[PDB]
Amino acid sequence: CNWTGVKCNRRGEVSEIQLKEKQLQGSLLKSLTSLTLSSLQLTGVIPKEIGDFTELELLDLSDNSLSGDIPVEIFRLKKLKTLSLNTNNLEGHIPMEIGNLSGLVELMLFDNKLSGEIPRSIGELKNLQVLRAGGNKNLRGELPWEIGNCENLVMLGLAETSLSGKLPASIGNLKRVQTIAIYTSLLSGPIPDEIGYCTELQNLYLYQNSISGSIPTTIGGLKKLQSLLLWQNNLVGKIPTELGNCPELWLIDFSENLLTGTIPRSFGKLENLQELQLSVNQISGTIPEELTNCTKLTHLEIDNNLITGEIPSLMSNLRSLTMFFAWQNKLTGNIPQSLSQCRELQAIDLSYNSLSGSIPKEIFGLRNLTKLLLLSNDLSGFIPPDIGNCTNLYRLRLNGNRLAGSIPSEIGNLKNLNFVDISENRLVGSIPPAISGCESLEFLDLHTNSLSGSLLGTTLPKSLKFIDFSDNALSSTLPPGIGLLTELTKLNLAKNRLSGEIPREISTCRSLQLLNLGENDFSGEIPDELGQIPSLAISLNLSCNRFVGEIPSRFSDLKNLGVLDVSHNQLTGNLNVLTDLQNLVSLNISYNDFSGDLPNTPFFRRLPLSDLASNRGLYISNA
Amino acid sequence: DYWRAKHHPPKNN
Ligand SMILES: *[C@@H]1O[C@H](CO)[C@@H](O[C@@H]2O[C@H](CO)[C@@H](O)[C@H](O)[C@H]2NC(C)=O)[C@H](O)[C@H]1NC(C)=O
Ligand SMILES: *[C@@H]1O[C@H](CO)[C@@H](O)[C@H](O)[C@H]1NC(C)=O
Ligand SMILES: *[C@@H]1O[C@H](CO)[C@@H](O)[C@H](O)[C@H]1NC(C)=O
Repeated sequence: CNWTGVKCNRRGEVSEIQLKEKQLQGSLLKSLTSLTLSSLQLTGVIPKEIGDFTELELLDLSDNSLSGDIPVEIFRLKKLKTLSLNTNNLEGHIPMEIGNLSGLVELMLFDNKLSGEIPRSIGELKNLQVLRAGGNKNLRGELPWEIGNCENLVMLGLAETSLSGKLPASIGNLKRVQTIAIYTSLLSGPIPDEIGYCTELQNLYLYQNSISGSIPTTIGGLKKLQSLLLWQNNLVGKIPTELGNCPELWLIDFSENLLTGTIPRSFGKLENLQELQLSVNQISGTIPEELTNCTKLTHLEIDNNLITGEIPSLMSNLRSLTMFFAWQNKLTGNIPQSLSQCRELQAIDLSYNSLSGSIPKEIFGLRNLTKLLLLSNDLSGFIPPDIGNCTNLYRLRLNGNRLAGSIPSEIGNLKNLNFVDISENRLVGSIPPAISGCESLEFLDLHTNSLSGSLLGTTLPKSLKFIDFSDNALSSTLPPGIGLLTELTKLNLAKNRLSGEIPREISTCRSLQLLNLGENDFSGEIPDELGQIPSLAISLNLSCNRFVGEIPSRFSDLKNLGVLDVSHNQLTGNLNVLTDLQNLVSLNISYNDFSGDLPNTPFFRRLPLSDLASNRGLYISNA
Repeated sequence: DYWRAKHHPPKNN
């Protein structure tokens, strides 16, 4: 009568039942109109007696655990307008008799276990507005031609299904359709030109299919188009110039296709464009200056293409740009200082180009720039002192250039700087003490430079994890202060001029996985405390030095060490201390003064006879 | 549940 969830007619008969989110279990009045049992965690099949309520205009079974078929009897309900079966375990085909529900408007099948094809019957439903069957992995076959007959369709989505083949030319008859969502599916073949007949189309999402052919020109005649996602297909040919005729277009994603040709000039006419992703294609030509007319661009990603020429200075007119990725192209010329006029830039990646000249200091005045990636170019000149103005810098990669001069002290003003790679450059001088001021610094890669001078523990921040100073001119002694970095994981000092002993303070680096001291002037005796780091796992490289004395007994403790190179030293005595490392994989003992017999165990038998031949007395004794 | 519409994820170095 009046209780909670019940509604009645004017003649006094129960007309409605609504139950939402009550936490139940299990399975489940001929005047009924609306029936909602939803979010009740119900189970079992849908009883086929549902087809007995003839006045039902709404059936919502959504957000349950229901299983089995969608009973054919459900389609006996001739007055049904909404059918909501989504978010269940429902299996089987969508029955042909679905074409019988003459006045269906809403049809929600999404997120189920459904299979088979979509019935040619859907064409009969001429009041159908919304069809969403997506998220059924096994829904297969071609979208039927008859879909063209549902002329009230405003929304179609079939996403994450096995729907395949090519979209039918019939689609051009849906003159009211607004969103088409069929993505992460099996679609192949070309987008039909007839799609340009969908005059109300706003959102077209075809991404992650096998779609082939070229983007049809006809798409330019769609005046209501806002978002176009065609990323990750097989698309071929040139970007249609006519795309620049859709005034309302704010998002274009063509990434990861086979596109060629040029970025079209007509794009300047798109006054609403906020996001352009062309990443991973074959696009040639230069970035057209008219693109700088797109006042609203936040995201520009043109990376992994064939683009040539210079980055235009009129870039300064994009005052909303937060993201610029051109990496892996043929770009040449200077990086324009005018790029510093886009004050919102969060991320710049120009890596893998031919850019040359100085890095303009103005770019370091950006207060929001978190990522600056210029690696692998022809850049040169100094790192500007202005680097310290760039307050939010997080990840900085300058590596693989010609940069000269010394690392400016003002880098120490950057408190958010996490990761810095300046490797492969011409940098000179000392590592500046002020870098101690980068309190967030985790990764530091200076390798393959002309750096020199000494090395102080006071010079480095204790939050360091990865250090690579290799292939430089560094000298004097490894500072005892090295013991203060307790977080240090990989440490690579190789191919330098370093000398003296290994300071025993090394033992207090409790996290150290990798230590490369190779190709230096280190001398004396490998300290016992070097055994004292059980975290040493990945590799320990002491080779090409002047070390003497024996392998300290404590090396029996490094039970995790996979790779050990002591080669090319003056080391003496035998290998017995090593016989017990079962995790030792690679051992290079060659070019030393070792003598004595190795056991015949398979590991020592593995060692190349030529490695034994460069020592004093080493041989395999048979037990 | 199937994923909502997304753009191509951006990749940086
Ligand atoms: C980085 O900060 C410095 C220091 O405030 C800026 O340098 C000054 O710029 C003003 C004019 O803008 C001059 O009046 C001062 O003489 C300069 N001071 C010093 C100490 O050089 C610098 O221009 C900023 N850099 C960037 C790229 O924005
Ligand atoms: C150890 O260092 C030397 C000298 O730099 C190097 O050439 C060798 O490859 C390194 N050993 C291993 C295992 O990589
Ligand atoms: C020692 O041997 C290992 C394993 O064969 C090798 O990778 C390394 O380069 C060698 N080291 C030197 C100094 O040649």
